[PDB]
Amino acid sequence: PGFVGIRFCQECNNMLYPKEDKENRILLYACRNCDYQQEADNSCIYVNKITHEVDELTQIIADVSQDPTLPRTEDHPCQKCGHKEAVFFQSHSARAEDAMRLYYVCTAPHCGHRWTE
Amino acid sequence: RLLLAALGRRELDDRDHYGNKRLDLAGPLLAFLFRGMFKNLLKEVRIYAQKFIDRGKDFNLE
Amino acid sequence: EITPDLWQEACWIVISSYFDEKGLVRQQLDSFDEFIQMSVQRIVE
Amino acid sequence: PLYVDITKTVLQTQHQKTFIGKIPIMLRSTYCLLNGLTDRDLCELNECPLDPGGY
Amino acid sequence: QRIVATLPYIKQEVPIIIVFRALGFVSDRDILEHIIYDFEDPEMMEMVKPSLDEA
Amino acid sequence: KDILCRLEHTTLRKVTANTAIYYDPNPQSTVVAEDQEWVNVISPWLLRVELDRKHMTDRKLTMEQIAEKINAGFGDDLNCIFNDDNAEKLVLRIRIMNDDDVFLRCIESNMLTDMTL
Amino acid sequence: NNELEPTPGNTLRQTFENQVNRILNDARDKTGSSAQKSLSEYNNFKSMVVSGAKGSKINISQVIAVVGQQNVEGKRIPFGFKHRTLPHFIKDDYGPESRGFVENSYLAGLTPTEFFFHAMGGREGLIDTAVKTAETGYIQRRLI
Amino acid sequence: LAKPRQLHNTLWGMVCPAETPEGHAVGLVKNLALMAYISVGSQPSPILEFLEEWSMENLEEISPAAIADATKIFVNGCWVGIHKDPEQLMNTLRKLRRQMDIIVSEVSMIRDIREREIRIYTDAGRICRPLLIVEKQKLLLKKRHIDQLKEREYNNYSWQDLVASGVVEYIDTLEEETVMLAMTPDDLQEKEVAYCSTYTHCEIHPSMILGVCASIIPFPDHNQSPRNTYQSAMGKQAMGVYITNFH
Amino acid sequence: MIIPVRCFTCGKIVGNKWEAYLGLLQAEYTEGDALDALGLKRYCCRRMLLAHVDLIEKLLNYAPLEK
Ligand SMILES: [Zn+2]
Ligand SMILES: [Zn+2]
Ligand SMILES: [Zn+2]
Repeated sequence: PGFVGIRFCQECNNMLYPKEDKENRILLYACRNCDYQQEADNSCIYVNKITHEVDELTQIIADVSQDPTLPRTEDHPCQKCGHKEAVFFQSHSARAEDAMRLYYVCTAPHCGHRWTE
Repeated sequence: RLLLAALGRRELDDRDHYGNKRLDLAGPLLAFLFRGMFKNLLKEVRIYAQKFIDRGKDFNLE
Repeated sequence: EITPDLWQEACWIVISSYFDEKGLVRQQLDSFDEFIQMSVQRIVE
Repeated sequence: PLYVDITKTVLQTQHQKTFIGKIPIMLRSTYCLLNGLTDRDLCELNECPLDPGGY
Repeated sequence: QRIVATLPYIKQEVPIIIVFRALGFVSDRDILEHIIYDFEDPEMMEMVKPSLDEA
Repeated sequence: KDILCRLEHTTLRKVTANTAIYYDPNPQSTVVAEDQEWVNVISPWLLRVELDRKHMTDRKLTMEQIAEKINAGFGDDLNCIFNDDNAEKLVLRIRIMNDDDVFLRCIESNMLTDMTL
Repeated sequence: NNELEPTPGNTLRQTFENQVNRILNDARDKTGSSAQKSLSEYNNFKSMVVSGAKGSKINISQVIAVVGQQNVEGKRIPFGFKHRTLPHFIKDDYGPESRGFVENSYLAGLTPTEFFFHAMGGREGLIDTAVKTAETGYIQRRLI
Repeated sequence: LAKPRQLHNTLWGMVCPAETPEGHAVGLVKNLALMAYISVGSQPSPILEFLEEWSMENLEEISPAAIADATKIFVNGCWVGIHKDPEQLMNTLRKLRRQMDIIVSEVSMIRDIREREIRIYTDAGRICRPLLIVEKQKLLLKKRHIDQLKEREYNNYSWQDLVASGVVEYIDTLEEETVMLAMTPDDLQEKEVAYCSTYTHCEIHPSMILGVCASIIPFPDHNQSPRNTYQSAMGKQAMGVYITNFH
Repeated sequence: MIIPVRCFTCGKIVGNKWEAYLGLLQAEYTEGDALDALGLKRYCCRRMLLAHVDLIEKLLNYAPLEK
């Protein structure tokens, strides 16, 4: 599935809480500070992923490729730009080092391509 | 920073890191001590001048 | 240019120059002189 | 010895070179007597040239 | 699962949102935009919601 | 290992894979649209939890036993619709009979913590 | 490349460090066995240790063959820096040299990195001795 | 409390490892290493003027949403601003630190590229040691410079003159954390089976990690660490002619 | 501060050999060869003619305050 974000009351720049409408059995994000209501786009209001399988590829930024302290490799090239040199590194985040996974970011500038073998 | 600490994406800090420890020399120490006791000296000077202005006489600096 | 075999004597004379310039009590003298040069006037101002 | 100048405005009065007190100096400092003296001058002044100082 | 603060000369644990409102930021929008820099943070949503939903 | 799993403490926190809530006022039609909605066919909102076959294989659990355990724990206030073992995914659906979804969040946090299943 | 299959009962990281410890222990034991087989029987080290006066068969191994892996708090030396034991090594490497295993003997001499690791071990032993003596004094006084 | 008096990893070249008191306080008292020097501290106002004459905007004028992409810039911990591209301004700050034109050699800068930020430290209390600067596979400490250094006391070629030349620079703890080191130019920076080939700084001499007593200790690579610690402690008891003018 | 007159192990006369050693090192011989030229065969005398430090020049560089 996917996460569901904040619905914003735009005119007073505030939060919207989902409350039910019983006249037609629908869900309506209403403001508590003022009177502003929006239809619920989806039935999911709250979701908790407990397995902690988050996209570490999106978590990792591409600026780490130019760091000299990180080791450099040439075994696997960049897929999009074809440059041979990649940087292999770990998660560096908690509750992940139980499985040490390798992430390659291409050292070629202006491509910014990262991938997992 | 607290949210990234709770998530664990950012690693926590260690009190044993000498990068995160500073080392005071005699300079900051003497400056701080002189600051405090110079404030005490100014307190003495102002209460002395206040005593003379209560007495209606001009305060003597020396 | 630089020679790996003469690098030992090169780094040793670098060490000699560094100790001849500095000494050992540089941090004590520098902290005290910095304090007595600017910090006390900064306190009184 | 340490001095300050005094600016009072009761009528502005200036009182320059007013003694506060005496502040300790460690040896071989920039205001110490043992500043710039060579080994000959220091041994004439009966102090060790090889002493580091700073205390 | 909320967030409070320990402050000098304060005997209580004051919430961060009401601290921001005492500072002047009473808007939830600029409170969120001051507590985050990259706006797309749903994990921040489920780990910040009790504090603002209390305060 | 049977005596092991009989002795060692198990919690819904360590057994769940993920959880969510979906506002489905009609019990016949749901956002998940699984077969268990037709197996079932009064809370307008439903609570859906999805388990993990790694933990069912490790603990040798029968999700009928989990369903009867949670039914005994929460009484007749909450009905649980169980996903029969047709695939890897097992879903428990929770609906309240007759305060609101914040109280539903509180009781799902409670069951996540300490049912001691 | 993640061909490692984790042992049941522990994580992949714990399994990997168990494998590393097993390999290093086996290598060090083989090294010591080879040396003590070849001590040439005219060594005063051998003669005095056979007399049982002082020292140990492993002490011949450190002084002659190899120092071996040193352990802090019952494990390898942790990443005090940013995921690295020293800035002299690259980021995210798990080599025995970079993690605290000594490849040299006392006769061969040590690199400054493993000398620092031996300093870690010696300081750990000394702090243990100090707290041991203080606490056993207090406990003996309590019992008396 | 074992941990604060335990020996930490962050002590390479700051404090000699094998010099401790032996009694009730082991590890809370340290003795300064050779290359280790303490930052004297400086005012960050010329640095902030450098930022603002340059292109790093303050936090109050910048739009809020367009802080997501940029990198934060702190000076002495407190937050100053953001900038879109820390590249080439990190290099400008490094070379200006090397030439001591406006950025001093003493003030340090750390660029966290994992989390998009950079911190400038003008403060006193930081401990640093001199280290070589190497850019390519080849070093910058040239035969001309060692020729003047050998013909010292005539040209008045100084260590400060070397720092002005920018061959070597002061490196403190956070920067040592974030930089890679080359242990030996004759052994590691030389071309062979490459380890990383991304060497940025180089140590002067490994024995310089030792201290005042460990320096007179002979063969510590052969000695045991408890013996080295004992001998380094006993060096203060080592009796001899303490001062020249003792009479 | 002064050269010992005799070898601690042997007892060979050493006191003149110090000033002679300084004369030969001013005459620019390698110090081991100059030591052999002075004729100190045993290392237990070679050590004291080799690695003796003199302090009395500094002590006399100090002024005599007891005159
Ligand atoms: Zn509103
Ligand atoms: Zn690429
Ligand atoms: Zn003799």
